[PDB]
Amino acid sequence: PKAKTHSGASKRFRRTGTGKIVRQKANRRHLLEHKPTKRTRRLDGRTTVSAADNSRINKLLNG
Amino acid sequence: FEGGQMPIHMRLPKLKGFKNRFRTEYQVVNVGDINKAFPQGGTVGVDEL
Amino acid sequence: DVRPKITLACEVCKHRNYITKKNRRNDPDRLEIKKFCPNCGTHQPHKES
Amino acid sequence: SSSRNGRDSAAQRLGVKRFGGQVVKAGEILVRQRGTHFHPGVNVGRGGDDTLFALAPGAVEFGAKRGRKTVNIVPVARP
RNA sequence: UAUAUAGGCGUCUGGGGGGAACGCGGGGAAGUGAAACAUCUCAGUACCCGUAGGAAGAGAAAACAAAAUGUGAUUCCGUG
RNA sequence: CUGCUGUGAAUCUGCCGGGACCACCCGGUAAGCCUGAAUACUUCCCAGUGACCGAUAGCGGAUUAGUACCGUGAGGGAAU
RNA sequence: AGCGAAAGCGAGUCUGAAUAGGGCGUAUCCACACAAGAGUGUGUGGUGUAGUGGUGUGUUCUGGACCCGAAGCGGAGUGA
RNA sequence: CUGUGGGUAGGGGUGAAAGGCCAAUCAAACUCCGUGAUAGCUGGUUCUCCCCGAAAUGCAUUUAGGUGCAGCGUCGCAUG
RNA sequence: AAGUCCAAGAGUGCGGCAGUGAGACGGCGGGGGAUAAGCUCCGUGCGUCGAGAGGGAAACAGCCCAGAUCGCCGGCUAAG
RNA sequence: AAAACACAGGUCCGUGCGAAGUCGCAAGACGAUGUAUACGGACUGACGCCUGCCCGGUGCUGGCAGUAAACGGCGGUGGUCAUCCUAGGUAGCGA
RNA sequence: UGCACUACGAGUAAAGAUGCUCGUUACGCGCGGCAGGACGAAAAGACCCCGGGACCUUCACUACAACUUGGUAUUGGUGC
RNA sequence: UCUGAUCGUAUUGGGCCUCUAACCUCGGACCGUAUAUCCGGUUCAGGGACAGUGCCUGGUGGGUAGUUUAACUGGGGCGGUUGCCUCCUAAAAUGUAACGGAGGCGCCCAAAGGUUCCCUCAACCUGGACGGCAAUCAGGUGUUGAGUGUAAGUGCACAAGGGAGCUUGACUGCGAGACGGACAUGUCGAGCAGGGACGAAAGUCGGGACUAGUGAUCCGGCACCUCUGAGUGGAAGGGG
Repeated sequence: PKAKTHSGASKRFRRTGTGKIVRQKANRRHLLEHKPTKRTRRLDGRTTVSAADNSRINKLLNG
Repeated sequence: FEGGQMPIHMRLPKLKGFKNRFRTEYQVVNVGDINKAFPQGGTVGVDEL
Repeated sequence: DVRPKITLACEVCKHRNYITKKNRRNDPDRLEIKKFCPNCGTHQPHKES
Repeated sequence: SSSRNGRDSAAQRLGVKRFGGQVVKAGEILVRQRGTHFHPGVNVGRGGDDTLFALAPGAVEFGAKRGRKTVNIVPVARP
């Protein structure tokens, strides 16, 4: 059978032109009144996945 | 499976934005490669590409 | 409830652009502080909504 | 068979991060502390939580001043 | 019981049951997976009922399509 | 697209569709039917083939084989 | 050929009031200048970018999935 | 009391009620099928040599005899 | 700064494959216990066993000596 | 194998008749070829004793009259629901 | 039913030794008896804990049967 | 037009009363039928638009089914605990366990935040109507023993402690560089730009002396926006 890929993993991680996998950052969807803007600014944009999770993330994405 | 803790694919936010199924995407070509591929002539076209 | 979360809106832009907390048994009326409205680009008097 | 004990917080990793003679880039965290056991010196600022950081590249130099224990930064040479 | 019908009587034509798979229509689980579990999955599966034919079904646009002077019944394959 | 229960239209400036809905354009002409080929399968015969087995294997069954035997029965089931 | 949620633009692009900074991208390397010494850039020139299709092997996915082993669950039948 | 012939069938029967009996079995019979059920559990896993060679820790866990990541092995490439 | 440096078969980064995640005792510093336990929980670029044969402790995983490539009816020694 | 079940006896609830109840998706069946002196369900379990202060009215069967802790109340209080006579299986009676 | 020309004491050892250590005793092979050991045989401990299941209970959750309240279709006419 | 101000005026719901004709009757009589408590038909007698049944809709519902009912733990149970912060344990970097020893938190503040300027406490002694060891006053000692919203610790007399004035930086677009780290989280941050505050200026200000006061993802609200709109233009919906 064709190898199905994950869905929850293809909706949460992306790939760039060179080939790095990127994601978003948590803790930024509610209870935002008591978070200083420096904290939210840190939790913004798209960082790169941890080296410890690159294997699993690649497993899920290519399937 | 992470042993019962929330997995890496279930605790991170889902990405942002929609897909726009009506996207128009082009197969792009650079002027330099046309220059090197068409050294002596011109009259470039889609089939000439 | 004693300190409910409140939002502040620009009085000239009407763009709710600040949320904070405020006691209700200390100032039982609206709070008027002059914050920075980013749409206009100038400190405007915001008001409790 | 009971008590009230058993709770403790986490470890905050509060200590000196760069000792005398280390060459630090500007902004490097030098000392993480609660109050002011160390005090700011030249090219050193105190962060919000009393975290001392370097305001200029150079080497750390712990020294004292008026009964305080300060942390100073020396402008490194370019040989 | 009147109109008549149900019914009765006679006569001709047929059906009935079986069969390994394949078809169509209908009814329809649970083990299991979800590291529990009920939605969900398993699975419209197993099984059951009706009913064929050598195949069956479906078929001749109250269709797609997107401004293309577009394709022009259905079916079944490969892609997508 | 369809299934049950209510309500219930028009016949061509009619009606249906173009993924809520509205207007315009486009497509079609529902509530009637039939229709091969291209596809699925092998109870059973004709031939052949195997970098398949070779008697504890290959069919349960090269031998009284669904036999002996076991069970009230459904059923289980050898060895040579 | 990439960047963006996308419209879109394109060795740039997104954010942004910003020839402000930052992300992501511009195979890489080399030489020279212009800057710098908050960790190096910025330009120039050259250099040239390597994928894909079989097949072996090691993992892994869907399948019983290295082999053996429950108590029990469901369907249809058999038994006074 | 007993012969002969019958009837009641599985979430069902029958019960002067014992969770008794229903073909040597009953807190839900037997058979076949789904089915090679599933098992964080137990057991088993078959020829040789050469080279290297651990861990029994941290964090999280419907988690504590399981597992995920880190730590520690090995192989390859890069650096040195 | 040297040292080792035909090696530690070192370090780091990135990839294939792991296994491990039940430790035990002894020497030091400690908690709990009665400053009991072959008790229990920690720390220790501490050791050994685990996964380690040989010599001593009588026998005697963990103590002392010492890390087994093979052969010899050759020498020197450790602990004792 | 019993102290358990059953039992005859009793009490309550339901059922006015293809009844209630039960088996069936229904049709149908049993109940019952019975009819409230009967049938079903539930408790108790031969037999005996213990044990109501006495009838106006919330009301009831209705023709005024039952009735007993039918409902209080035991209170005056006979007495033993009997003359009159009070909206908790209850200390009536407290034997 | 792993073996076998299968002693005893005191030790040691996974802490209850035919098998190890040091000693003590014992000629080889049988027959009839006893039942103290071989942690004797038998039954993958029923006690206890962990995991799975089953059946039972309920003012656990979620459903369904059954009962039942309504609207409406069968469903109509007269009057007030 | 509606405005008078309620009279006629058309269909129409609800209630009541019935009626027969749908429908119902295991009430009777016949017929099919020789046989027949089946069944159907005809007829009379009763009910009757009720009932029963269909679709829809609420309620009761262990009658029945599918399942859940945590872990740690000096066995299990009972009892306690489970996240975050602060000490000691912890062996002078960091880290370090126990059902080890003590405590706190799930906030509060529109000023207790920003800035400018100024000041110094606690206690003791002296002597003064209430006044007392003790409210206020004066003087003298007083160097940190007072205070610091809130536990503890680290700090802070240069004050971070006490006052007064003005303000909202409890900002917007960012952030080189680091700490902590299985990962997800968590931290600190110079400096640039825009608009401000305070201060003559230098400059400080992206909440509070610091460390607790909190909850991922999914899903779904609300406001704004230049995004997208299933043929087109809108909208719906989606997006940021």
